[PDB]
Amino acid sequence: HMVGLIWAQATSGVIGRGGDIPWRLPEDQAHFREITMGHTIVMGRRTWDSLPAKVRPLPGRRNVVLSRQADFMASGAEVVGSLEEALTSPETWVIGGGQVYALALPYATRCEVTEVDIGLPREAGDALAPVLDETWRGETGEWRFSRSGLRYRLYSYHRS
Ligand SMILES: NC(=O)C1=CN([C@@H]2O[C@H](COP(=O)(O)OP(=O)(O)OC[C@H]3O[C@@H](n4cnc5c(N)ncnc54)[C@H](OP(=O)(O)O)[C@@H]3O)[C@@H](O)[C@H]2O)C=CC1
Repeated sequence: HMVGLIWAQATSGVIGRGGDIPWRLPEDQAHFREITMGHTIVMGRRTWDSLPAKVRPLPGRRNVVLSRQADFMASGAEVVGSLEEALTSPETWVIGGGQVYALALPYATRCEVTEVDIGLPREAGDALAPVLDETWRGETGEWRFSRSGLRYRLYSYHRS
């Protein structure tokens, strides 16, 4: 069972605020599909709730939602009460949010990280990216320009 994490962060490490992602990067959707299509995607229940009803579940992937709530209904997803329960297919991508990235990092051998060149200083209640330690290796891709007006770039990090 391989596990990867995929996220986008501002240079501050902020990934979420007010139940949403505080930028848009339409051009990076193809990369997100490329990585995740045909695989299991795992997300925390706050990330599931952040997806509009019309976009969820994400098509072409097995959607799994992590919650402690016995009852919890996430229609079009399988709800599980632990991360280890999700991790049963050959390839699983954790697609957010902050709590779940922190839970899943020990299990991961890939992180696909888009860095957005925005000064987005941290504020109370923000969701933050996990911190990568020295075990991680990988390169910094070249800058790309979004029509949203922001530069962004892709880190493909991996470890054994
Ligand atoms: N790339 C990006 O920039 C991304 C940003 N985001 C953003 O991240 C934010 C959401 O992140 P965050 O608030 O950290 O929430 P999460 O999406 O990580 O969801 C947290 C919920 O997951 C469940 N959960 C957490 N830990 C466990 C556990 N150990 N066992 C079982 N269930 C667990 C809980 O559900 P419950 O309360 O039901 O028990 C918890 O409340 C939003 O702003 C979202 O837009 C999301 C995805 C990508």
